Amino acid sequence: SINNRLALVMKSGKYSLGYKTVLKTLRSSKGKLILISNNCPPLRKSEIEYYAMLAKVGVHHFNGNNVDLGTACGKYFRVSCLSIIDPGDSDIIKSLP
RNA sequence: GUUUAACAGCCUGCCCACCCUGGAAACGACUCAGUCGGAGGUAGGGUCCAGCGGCUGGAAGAGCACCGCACGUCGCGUGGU
Ligand SMILES: [K+]
Ligand SMILES: [Mg+2]
Repeated sequence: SINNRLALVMKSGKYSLGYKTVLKTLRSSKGKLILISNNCPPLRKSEIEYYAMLAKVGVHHFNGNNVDLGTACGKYFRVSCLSIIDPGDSDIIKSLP
């Protein structure tokens, strides 16, 4: 399940939550996978997709809104998008492709 | 009774709004009340907006108060604080 893998990444991996940090990781090429929620504004989603295409980074469309993504990440706030800098014990980067 | 107009310049910069750095749970900030924050808070530094705000020019030469000299019939006279 995507949620279980995300929880495993949260408890054992490196990540950044938020649009600005996601763009920073994409610019720095440190991010390896970008997750975008349905709630994400269309323009922001398009910009993130363009950045990921430029950086050759996979993009996954989370099956939920920002509230659901934040809940899956274990946080009490909304998460519009997140970047997986390093999956510790998970294999999302390997399973998704 | 012990005053300072329009207008010109400089300064200031309410409550908001906005920008840059950064990335937050042991959640924090915060109002009389609320509310705000990974759609980026707290924090640090800035931009802008109001003013019937400040200083200067206008403008002390004016106005007001007080104290005097003089013509003493007609100087709307003359001086000081
Ligand atoms: K006027
Ligand atoms: Mg005088």
